[PDB]
Amino acid sequence: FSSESKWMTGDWGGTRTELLDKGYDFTLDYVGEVAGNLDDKTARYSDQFALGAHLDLQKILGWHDAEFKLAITERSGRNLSNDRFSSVQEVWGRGQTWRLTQMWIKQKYFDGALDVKFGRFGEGEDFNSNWPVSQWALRVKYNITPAFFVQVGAFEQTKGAIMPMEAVWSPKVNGLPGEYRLGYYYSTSKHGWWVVAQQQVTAHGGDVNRGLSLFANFTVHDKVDNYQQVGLVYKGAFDARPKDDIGFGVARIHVNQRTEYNAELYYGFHVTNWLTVRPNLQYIKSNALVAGMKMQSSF
Repeated sequence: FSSESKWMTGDWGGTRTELLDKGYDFTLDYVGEVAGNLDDKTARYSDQFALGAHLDLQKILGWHDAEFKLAITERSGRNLSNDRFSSVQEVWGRGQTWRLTQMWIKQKYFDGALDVKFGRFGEGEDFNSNWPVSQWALRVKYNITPAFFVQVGAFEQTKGAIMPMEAVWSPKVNGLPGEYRLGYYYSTSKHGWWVVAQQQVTAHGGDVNRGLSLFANFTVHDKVDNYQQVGLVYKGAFDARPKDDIGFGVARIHVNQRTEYNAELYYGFHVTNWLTVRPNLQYIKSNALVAGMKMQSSF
């Protein structure tokens, strides 16, 4: 359990750094979660692992400029709730899930400019910023500038495919990192679109990796659904914990007619380059107050 690597389980005596050399990159990423509310009491947890193999096909197979990627995720979680003229109903539940999340070949052609990705993966993996994975899927990405690109795609659900397109601009506005996304999609009729903006507005004199950043996201799904999210995050307020962040955000979610409002405040401990612990509090309404903690370690 080192402390400055991306790697909880170290480098295995150097046979991981050697494996990376021969072109193999193994990953295990864990996301744990506790949450309860503060007459109805409720408590939930969920552990999740994401096993992943990422092979450099040029260093392995001779396949020039090609990558292969295999990913399997397991999730398990127990939950509980306790409801209270005169009625009591307590409900317990456990659950475990295994799924094949990624299996695909990627190949950069035109010396970087072109990026063809084929296999099994979801739209969530390349567009926007449980929750679907297409049996076959294709994504072509055109790197116009180093800070700007367009990409287009086709995804599973036999009588239709989902075709998304998206422009992604990553400008430096006043030498601070920002990221913009305009996106459309349609079926073959389902369709929709989305816009995303995130920007670093302050750089804590002048550590570019410390400061204020704000983001808004809007997404639309007809068949009509809305999702809206707005927020700010400061990374490294106090100089004592220069890699921690504080975040606040509000989220309107709409289905038309059923709306829900979601407000969240969170502190993010950067325990180390492989550990993060993020305790959080959130208020949800349509109405309950929720305390939670997440943690993410990468083995």
